[PDB]
Amino acid sequence: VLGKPQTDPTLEWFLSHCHIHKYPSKSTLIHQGEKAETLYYIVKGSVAVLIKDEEGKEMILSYLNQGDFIGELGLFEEGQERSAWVRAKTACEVAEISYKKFRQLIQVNPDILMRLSAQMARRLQVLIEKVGNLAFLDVTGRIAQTLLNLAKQPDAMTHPDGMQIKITRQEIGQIVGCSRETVGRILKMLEDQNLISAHGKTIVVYGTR
Repeated sequence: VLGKPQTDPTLEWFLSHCHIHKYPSKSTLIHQGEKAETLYYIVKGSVAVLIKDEEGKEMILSYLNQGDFIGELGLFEEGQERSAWVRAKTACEVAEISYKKFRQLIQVNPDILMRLSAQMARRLQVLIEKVGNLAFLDVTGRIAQTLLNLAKQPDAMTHPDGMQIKITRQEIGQIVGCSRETVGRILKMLEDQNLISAHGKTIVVYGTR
């Protein structure tokens, strides 16, 4: 989405108390059914917002970047059984502490909780908007629109060929509100010299849809 600072002063007052580190992608941080406990500030990288369906199916609906706030839907409600919220899409490092340490630094610095609740609230608006589109949203070309939307994310790295987006067919399946099946089949056809240069575990779009 861009336009978002990683070195936010309010974070720095959190970071003096927090452990900054994480993993080169792969590690789901709120999505399993595991004690959240610790709050995560994206100080580096880019992740993908995913909630569980009525059947419990993981589905991507939005993206987070360096400057966004993770851990909210683990500690605010005190779920402590990490339903879903976020998945490490690309190499990300996050600011980590138990929510007690956090609530202390919001009681001494009142702004921190407002930073958390504001940035997260905006995400609540985007998903409330997605749950009445994705429920009907057809796959034809709408996958390509999503793939162009990814070209505004820091997880997409530019090459002399196209935008090297570090995703997979599940992700795009869920953002378009389809399955891994419909979107998977089509992305296979695209890398079969039809449309854009898919690679299964990567997508390369040329910008031209």
